[PDB]
Amino acid sequence: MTLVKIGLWGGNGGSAQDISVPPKKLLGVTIYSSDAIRSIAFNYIGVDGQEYAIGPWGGGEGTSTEIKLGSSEHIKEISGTHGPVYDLADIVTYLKIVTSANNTYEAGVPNGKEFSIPLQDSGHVVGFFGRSGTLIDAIGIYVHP
Amino acid sequence: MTLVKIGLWGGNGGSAQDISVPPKKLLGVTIYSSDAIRSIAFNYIGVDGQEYAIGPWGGGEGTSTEIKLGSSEHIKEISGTHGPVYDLADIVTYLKIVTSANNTYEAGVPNGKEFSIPLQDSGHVVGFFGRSGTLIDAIGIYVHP
Ligand SMILES: OC[C@H]1O[C@H](O)[C@@H](O)[C@@H](O)[C@@H]1O
Ligand SMILES: OC[C@H]1O[C@H](O)[C@@H](O)[C@@H](O)[C@@H]1O
Repeated sequence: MTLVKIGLWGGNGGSAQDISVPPKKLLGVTIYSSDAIRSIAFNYIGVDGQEYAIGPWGGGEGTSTEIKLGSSEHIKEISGTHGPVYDLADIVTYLKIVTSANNTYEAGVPNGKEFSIPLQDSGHVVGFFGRSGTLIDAIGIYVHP
Repeated sequence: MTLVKIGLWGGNGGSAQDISVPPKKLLGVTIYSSDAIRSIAFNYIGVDGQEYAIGPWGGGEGTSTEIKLGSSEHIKEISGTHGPVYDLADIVTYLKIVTSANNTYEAGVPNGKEFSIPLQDSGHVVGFFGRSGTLIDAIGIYVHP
C-alpha cells in the first residue's frame, strides 16, 4: 500500500528522475556502466496492474548488466559507491544487486563513499529514482515491505 | 509484515539483539559513545499499544546522547560508519540521526565504511536490532512506511 522511499545517494548534478505510478512488482533492471554508472532502466508492473518501461536515465554506452526478476525472485540487497570520476565530483560509480536467488550483479568500479540496503523479512526493492545527465549522478530506491 | 527491516551494518562479534513486538511509535533513543558506539537503548509503543523499554544493548559508559521523539517528531535519516576501533575489527563507530524537526544528533567518531538511510515520503525509523557485546558490533533499523 505504501512503499518506502530511500535515498538518493550521489551528487547534485543532472536532473531529478522519478516514476509516477508506484511499482508493485519489479520485472527487470538494465544498467550500463564503465568507470561509472552510465544509465539505468527498469521494467515493472504498477499498482494499477499496467506494465511500465522506465528510462534509460543517463546517456548510457559502456557494458550492460541485465537483471531479470519476477514473482519469486526479488532484489533483497542493493549497495554501491558514489564519488569522483571523469572530472565530475560526485557520481554513482558502482552498484551491486543481490536477489533472493543468490544471483549477484555488479556494475561499475567501486570508488568513493559506500551505501548499502540489505533487506530482511519480506522487504524487496521494486523501483528506482535518482538524478541523471550523461551519467547516473545519484540513485535511490523504492522498497516494498 | 508491515515494517521494513534494514541492516545490520557492522561486524559479526557480540550476540544478536532484537525486539519481539513490532513498534508502532518510537518515543526515545539513548546512545552512549566514545571512539565507538558503546550502547543503545530505546523505548517505543508497540503495535499492541504497550510501552517497551529496550536495552541497553552493549556495555555503555562514555558520553550519552538522548533523543526524544513523538507523534510529530520522528527519525527521518540515520547514517553512520563501522570498522576497526580499539583492538576490534568491525564495530559501529559513529551514528548520525536527523529528525523531521531538523534536530541532529551525533555519537562516536566517523571511522570506516559509510552507511546511510535517508527516508522520504512518510517513512520513519521506529526501532532497532543489531549485535552487541561490550560495544555495538552492528546496528539495524525498523522502518515504518
Ligand atoms: O550526469 C553527469 C553530468 O552530465 C552532464 O554533464 C550534466 O547533466 C551534469 O549536470 C551531470 O552532472
Ligand atoms: O562488543 C565488542 C566485543 O565485546 C565483547 O568482548 C565480545 O562480545 C566480542 O565478541 C565483541 O565483538
